[PDB]
Amino acid sequence: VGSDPVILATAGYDHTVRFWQAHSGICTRTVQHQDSQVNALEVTPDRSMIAAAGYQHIRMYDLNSNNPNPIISYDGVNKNIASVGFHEDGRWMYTGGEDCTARIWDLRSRNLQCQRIFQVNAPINCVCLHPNQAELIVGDQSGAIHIWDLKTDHNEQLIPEPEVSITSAHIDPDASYMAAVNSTGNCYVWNLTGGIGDEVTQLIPKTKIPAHTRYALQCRFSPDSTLLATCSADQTCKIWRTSNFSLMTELSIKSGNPGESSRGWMWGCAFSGDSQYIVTASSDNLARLWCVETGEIKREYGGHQKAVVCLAFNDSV
Amino acid sequence: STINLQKAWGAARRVSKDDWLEWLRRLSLELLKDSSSPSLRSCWALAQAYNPMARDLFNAAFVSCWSELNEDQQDELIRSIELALTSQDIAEVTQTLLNLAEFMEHSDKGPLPLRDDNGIVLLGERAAKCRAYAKALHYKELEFQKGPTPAILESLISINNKLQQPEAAAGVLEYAMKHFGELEIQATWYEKLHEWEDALVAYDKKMDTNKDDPELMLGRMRCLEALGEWGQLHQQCCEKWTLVNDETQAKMARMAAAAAWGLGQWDSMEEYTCMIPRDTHDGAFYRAVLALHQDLFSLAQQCIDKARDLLDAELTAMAGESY
Amino acid sequence: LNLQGINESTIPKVLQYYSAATEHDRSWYKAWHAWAVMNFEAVLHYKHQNQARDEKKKVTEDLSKTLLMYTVPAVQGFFRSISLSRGNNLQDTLRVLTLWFDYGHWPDVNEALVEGVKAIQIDTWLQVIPQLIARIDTPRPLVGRLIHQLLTDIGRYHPQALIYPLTVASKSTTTARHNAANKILKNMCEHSNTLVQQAMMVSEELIRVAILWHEMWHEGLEEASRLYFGERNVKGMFEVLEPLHAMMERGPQTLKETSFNQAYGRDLMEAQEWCRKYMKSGNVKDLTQAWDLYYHVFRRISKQLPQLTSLELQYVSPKLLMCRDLELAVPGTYDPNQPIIRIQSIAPSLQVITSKQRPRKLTLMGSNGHEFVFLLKGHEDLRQDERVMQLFGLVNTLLANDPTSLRKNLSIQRYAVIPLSTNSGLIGWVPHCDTLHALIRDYREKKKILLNIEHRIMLRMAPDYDHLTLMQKVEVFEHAVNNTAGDDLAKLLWLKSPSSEVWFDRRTNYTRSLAVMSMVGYILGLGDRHPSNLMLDRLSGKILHIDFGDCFEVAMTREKFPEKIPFRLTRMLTNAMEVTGLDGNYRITCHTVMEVLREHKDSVMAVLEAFVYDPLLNWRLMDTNTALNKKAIQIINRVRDKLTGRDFSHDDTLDVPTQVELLIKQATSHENLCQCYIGWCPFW
Amino acid sequence: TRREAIRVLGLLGALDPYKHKVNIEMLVNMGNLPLDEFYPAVSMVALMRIFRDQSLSHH
Repeated sequence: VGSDPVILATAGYDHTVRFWQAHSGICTRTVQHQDSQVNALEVTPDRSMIAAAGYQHIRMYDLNSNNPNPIISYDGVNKNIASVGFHEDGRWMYTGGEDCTARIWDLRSRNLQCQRIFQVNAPINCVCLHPNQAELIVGDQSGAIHIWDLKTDHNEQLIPEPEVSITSAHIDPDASYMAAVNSTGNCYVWNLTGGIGDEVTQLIPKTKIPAHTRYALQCRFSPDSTLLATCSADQTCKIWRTSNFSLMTELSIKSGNPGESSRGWMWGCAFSGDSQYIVTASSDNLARLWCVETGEIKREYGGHQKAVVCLAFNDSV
Repeated sequence: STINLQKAWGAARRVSKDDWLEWLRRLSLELLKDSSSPSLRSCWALAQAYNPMARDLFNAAFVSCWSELNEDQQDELIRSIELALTSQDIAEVTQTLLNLAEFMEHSDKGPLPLRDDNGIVLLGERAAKCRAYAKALHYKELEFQKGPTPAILESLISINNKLQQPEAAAGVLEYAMKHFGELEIQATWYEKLHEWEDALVAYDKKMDTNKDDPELMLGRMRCLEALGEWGQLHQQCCEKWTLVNDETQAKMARMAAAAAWGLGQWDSMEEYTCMIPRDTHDGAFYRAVLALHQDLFSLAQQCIDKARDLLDAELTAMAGESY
Repeated sequence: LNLQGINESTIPKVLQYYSAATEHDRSWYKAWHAWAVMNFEAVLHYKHQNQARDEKKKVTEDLSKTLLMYTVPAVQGFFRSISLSRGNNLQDTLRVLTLWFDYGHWPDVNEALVEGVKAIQIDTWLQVIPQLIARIDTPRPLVGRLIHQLLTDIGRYHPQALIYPLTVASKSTTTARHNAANKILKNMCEHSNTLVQQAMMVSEELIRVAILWHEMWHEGLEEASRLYFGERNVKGMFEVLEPLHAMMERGPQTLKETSFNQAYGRDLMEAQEWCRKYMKSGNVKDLTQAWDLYYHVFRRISKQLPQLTSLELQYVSPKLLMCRDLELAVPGTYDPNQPIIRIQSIAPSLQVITSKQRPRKLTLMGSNGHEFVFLLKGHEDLRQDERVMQLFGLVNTLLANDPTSLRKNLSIQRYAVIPLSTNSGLIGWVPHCDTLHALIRDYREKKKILLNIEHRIMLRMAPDYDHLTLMQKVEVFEHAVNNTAGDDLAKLLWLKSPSSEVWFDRRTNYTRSLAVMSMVGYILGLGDRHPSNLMLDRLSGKILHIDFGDCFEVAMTREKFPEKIPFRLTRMLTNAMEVTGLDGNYRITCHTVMEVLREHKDSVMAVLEAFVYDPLLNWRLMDTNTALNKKAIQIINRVRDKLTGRDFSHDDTLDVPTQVELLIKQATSHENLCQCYIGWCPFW
Repeated sequence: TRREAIRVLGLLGALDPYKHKVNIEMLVNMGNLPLDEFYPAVSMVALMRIFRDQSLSHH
């Protein structure tokens, strides 16, 4: 798991976190996670320990040792935790939940209580860390995007569309374009002004892409920044070229038959180390490794009793 | 105990209402005699003398017999029922059979399987003909639940309008809009729903795209009359007369006369009214109106009397079912 | 008013226009009503302006003069409007009560009020009897004496319309309320004294039936155990326990009380003795002994409680069994026009319904020979239900007045409600009806379908559903709905209906009544519409709503399991309507009802404001909060925005069809539905 | 007389159907009871129906 350069952790409602192997696709080990499911998995940049976000507790499991107990279980939160960030330094951990209060935690510090709190109006559905390590993107059920500066605490509230729940938002590593997605299925993209010290971070709306008809769950830019994956409840993970915003590849898990209702949602997207492959989770209990250019299931991961709702992927050397 | 039953089933030699009624009486009496339940079997002698006794016990006797039959007499009886319903249909026998079918639907046994789909279509046609619009709506709704089609929607709208439910019919149109867009919606639906403005728009676009046709012309003209735009109606009438065949001319004359009367062009009004057939209530009414305009009071009174004589049938038929 | 709006310049011109209109037509009701409403609005506007400016000496006196100058015209116009209307004066009467209770302490306003009271007929005041009695103990003696005189007249003419609420007032904990009630009652006794005595004994015996001594001990011991083992509040423990011992001190009065004293009375007295020993000593060993006895009797009464299926009057209260041919009128039945239906006799047996509150099933016999069944509710306030029923009466009158609503036969099913105390009261029992939950359960049992199939499916997919996030919840809910056929209600309706014609009539009535109650409930801010809280009539098919415990967005405000659904619009009801869905009868009826209510926004606002500003009903708002005036103003503003159509967006006004569409989308939205408490049955 | 009836109907005016409105179990037995009990029930109902009135003088 930890020794292997590729880490792929998958979990859902079954109270277990399973670390698969990309080369083979065999469950190396499982970690128990009781009292709740997991809402989001994330590997620290240092790769020392993974983090699991569930309900009211933020657990962090070791990656190198096998079969450990939760090393850190940050309690003291209510109303679930939707997603978790991670500072590149590895000092600060960013989290957000439905209590409308994004929280900043110090891993090095012993203090159980968080360090900084950003309270908003609507429940927080996503949190994303800008690559510059100076601003935090916070979504909400009301659809108001907030850009929380980590140094001046000047939050700029922007609402792309009134009264629509924003579900996920991500920014490419180059900070060129930012994508946000809501329950309507639209994929809003904003150009980022080249400002670091001035903190202007002005968002210029570029295009409103009708990505999906039903609820859209998650989006993420590829490391090369030329690709943007977008999942939804339509059981189709759509892929758009950043230069043109056109559907180059459509990854669908549809049964190909009208006699099939509610096969399972798809809310997972993870580009490979060089963006050749893409890992996608699904509610069919089966994660799938797709080929970006061809759009075929190179390998399939199975063994989860209940629906798969999270994923992890990291090719750092 | 199925010989006289089979004879009653596969007889099919009735050419009169009394013959089919006698078949119904024989069927009811035989069902009472063959009924397994002694309580039902005891009323056969009374039902022979009194027909309402047989009619009231018809459903229970049929249930007992149908439960007894080992699916083969059931098949034969079902086929006989299909023959009776489809061929030589009669109002009383049809109503009795429809009540039987409703009773079976209510019972735990299940509906009688008639020509597949439990005879949803055939029962709907029969209920509509016998003016049991509630049953017709129920069967048509079941057909809709099995599958929605524009024909089913049209029949549903017609049944609802005949049932004095314009709100429900408008809901049907809304469903048609959301699911089938606009092409599948014929302007006749708006015309039935009295959404005359929407019907007028639909007729205008259909005329713009598809070449002018007598049916579209008549539909748009009807919408014009309903709105009251006599100027446009009369303009269309004057524009298209020699291009019109005689049947479409007879259909034209009524609306043309209405427009001419609205505008006060009495010469055109007389021209159109002469073309209206005499055997129509509207024709008699407009002839009387012209007689009043020309002060031909005696001929007006005679024509009004003829109009009432014609209205006898329509008024009686409509007053037969509710006010 | 529509164009310029409301401000300093508009009021004098509008007053001139309305005064000239009244001068040109004295007998016109609309002119006088509009003039009075305009003056009342001007009074409110000036009051709010002075509140916003001065609060945030001479200015106060200037406002006093200006408001007094604007008030008397309002009072006179309202009185003349009532006299002209003669039958549709509910709004005007409530406005009169508001002006009276607010500015009646001024001698000039009091003079206008007394003159208007003398001119007006007494029959009108029967409509606002609860509002009048809500302010029996108003601190202002000038207003109080006029209220007392008016109620004395109401006692003289139509005494039966006052005896029940007067009796309820007489037994109030606060001294002033019971003092005023007894002061009115002594004057009434010189008139009859017999309606008085009968009403008193009836109310006492009915309360005794509603709550039995062992039941009082059970609930008190439950609160006591929560106080001690949960909160360690020994002083509150003694405060809760002592009234029960004080009620023991009266001694047994009936066979049931004697038996309870024989069985438990000795143990309770012992426990009180040990409590007193603890009081003088403070010993855990002294208190634990009383605790052991309390838990012993608690277990005994807990075992005995299920066996109390039915209550016979000879044990519980032989006085009611004695009652025969009482002149006392049947509750909720007196009408100034119809003959008085006086009680003939009370049935000896009461069939207790096995519910959490254990409501009795009382049934009286009237002089006309027709049984009147009622439900005896204990430990629950019914004044809120009384005000809600008054509002429903107004809405029914408005719907009857409207031609389209009258054509469609739109109406709200209502039942007589008669409060008996702060805890207990009487509820009219509607016949030929059953809870939607009961119908669903019976049909599913008949069809061998698991009752909680949807919950079992969602739990199987995700055992952590309650702790799932929003998107996981909605996905789970969608899976459960898709993999379940939600036609149980429609199928059971069709099976229950005898013939297709009656079936169609029933379905039409069901859809229309459901739409009417949905719109009225949304305007009223009524929530917590779980299937047990609404009932379906098995003959007419009309929808009925009961248990208006939460109103004015209480479910939305409460932090635990908040409800985001304005009114219950679940998929099973949607299927129970026409096959097309909501786009037909439901939507059109909603359009008509919303149009009618928006038309009569002034009347609806008057009715709502009266019992929102009522002090006796402010405890609900205070409990919801976490002062009083800001909360009342806020909720009134919210409902005003609902009626105007600016609720969804303050800046943008919304028309009736668009607002109805948005309400339907909000009610049917899966994201909004999956937030609802599982017991509310969103999947159903 | 048909003409006169129609004429007087027209003279009195085409009344609004709502104005006219304001001017003015065996299947349930099957739904409640099982078949074995239902058969005597419907039998007895019909027999009582004959039993009342003067048709009894014949049957």
